[PDB]
Amino acid sequence: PARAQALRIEGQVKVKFDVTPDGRVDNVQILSAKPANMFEREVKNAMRRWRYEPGKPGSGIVVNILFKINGTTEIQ
Amino acid sequence: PARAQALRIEGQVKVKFDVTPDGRVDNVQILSAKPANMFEREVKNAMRRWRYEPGKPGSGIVVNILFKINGTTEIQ
Repeated sequence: PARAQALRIEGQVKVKFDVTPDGRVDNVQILSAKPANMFEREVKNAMRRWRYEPGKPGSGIVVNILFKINGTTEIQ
Repeated sequence: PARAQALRIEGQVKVKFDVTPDGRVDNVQILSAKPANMFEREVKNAMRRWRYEPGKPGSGIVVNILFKINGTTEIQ
C-alpha cells in the first residue's frame, strides 16, 4: 500500500448579495473577515502537521491535493 | 423546520515545499493554477444554484457559511 497526506479544515465565511424577483442571487461579494488570503493560510497551516522521515530531506517537492469543501448556512 | 442553503465544491491544488532533516515541512508556496482568486470564485459559483421565491426580492442580504474542507494527496 502507499501512504497519503491529509487535510481537514473547518471554517466560516460571510457573503453579502442581492436576491432578484425571478428568485435568483446576484451581485455577490465576500465579506472577508480574515486577512485576504484565507483559504491559503489554512492550507499551509495544515501542512505543518505533515510528517516525513528524518535524515532524508529535499527541496522543491511538489504534490497535488484533491479536496472536497462542504458548506451550509448557520443559525437561521 | 427550517431550510438551509448548501455548498459542495470539488477541487485541486498544487503546492511546492522543502522537507527538513528533522522531517518537517517548511518554505511552502502554493502553485496557483487558476486565476489568484480560486476558493472565492468556486463559492460565488455555487451560489448561482441557490434558489429563492419569486416576487419577494431584497438587497444587502447576509449569511455566514460554515464549511468543512477535506484534502488528500493524489496519484502517488
